[PDB]
Amino acid sequence: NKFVNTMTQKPTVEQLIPLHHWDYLYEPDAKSLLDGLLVRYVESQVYQ
Amino acid sequence: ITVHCDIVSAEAEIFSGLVEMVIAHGALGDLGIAPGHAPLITDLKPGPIRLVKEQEVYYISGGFLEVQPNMVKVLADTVVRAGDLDEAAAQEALKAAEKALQGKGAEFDYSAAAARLAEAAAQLR
Amino acid sequence: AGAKEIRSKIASIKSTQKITNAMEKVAVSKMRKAQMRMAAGRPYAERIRQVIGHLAN
Repeated sequence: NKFVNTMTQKPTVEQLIPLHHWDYLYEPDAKSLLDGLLVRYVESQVYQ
Repeated sequence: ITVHCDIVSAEAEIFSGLVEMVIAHGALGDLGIAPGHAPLITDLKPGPIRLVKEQEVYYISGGFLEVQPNMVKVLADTVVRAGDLDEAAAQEALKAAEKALQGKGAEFDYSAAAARLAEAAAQLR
Repeated sequence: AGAKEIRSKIASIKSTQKITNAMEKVAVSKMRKAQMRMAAGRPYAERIRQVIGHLAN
């Protein structure tokens, strides 16, 4: 359920898994970072 | 001489302000960050982060450090992730579902039961 | 069917009405605690979305 207002709770379904001139100094490999961040993102959406 | 550091977790903010130097334990060794540091993304070990403003220290269970010349973001974790802890929670959640479900049942009844409760729920208000 | 039995039922239902009136304000108080917890967790998720966008693009 989503909080539209204090008098209206809306039932919903939200998709979880299937989702500019410089670059970062990646210390570990970029795969390891992207694999870990996508997991943290999905868990955070479930917690929210 | 200062940048906007923001230490945050999935539940709430841990710190937010202006800092002179940020000391973090990266996946490959200790770091000392100051204003204007080049853009940097890094995986953090479980341990204390030391900040200079005066000096502040906060214990973090791991996370991600994201750096930009005008912003420093620490995406901390509330618990220490790990292959045993990460797998244990999945096995307990699976175990819970095994114990909960015994066998299949009538599924066509959903519509009738939903209509029964939709009519009954209206009379109450 | 009897004035005294009716007087006992009225007191019983009145005692219940007093707590459901209090429980409404307790629910509003806990609603505000939940709303502040919803806002406190947003900065972390939007920032993780901003990183994955570049580290993939």
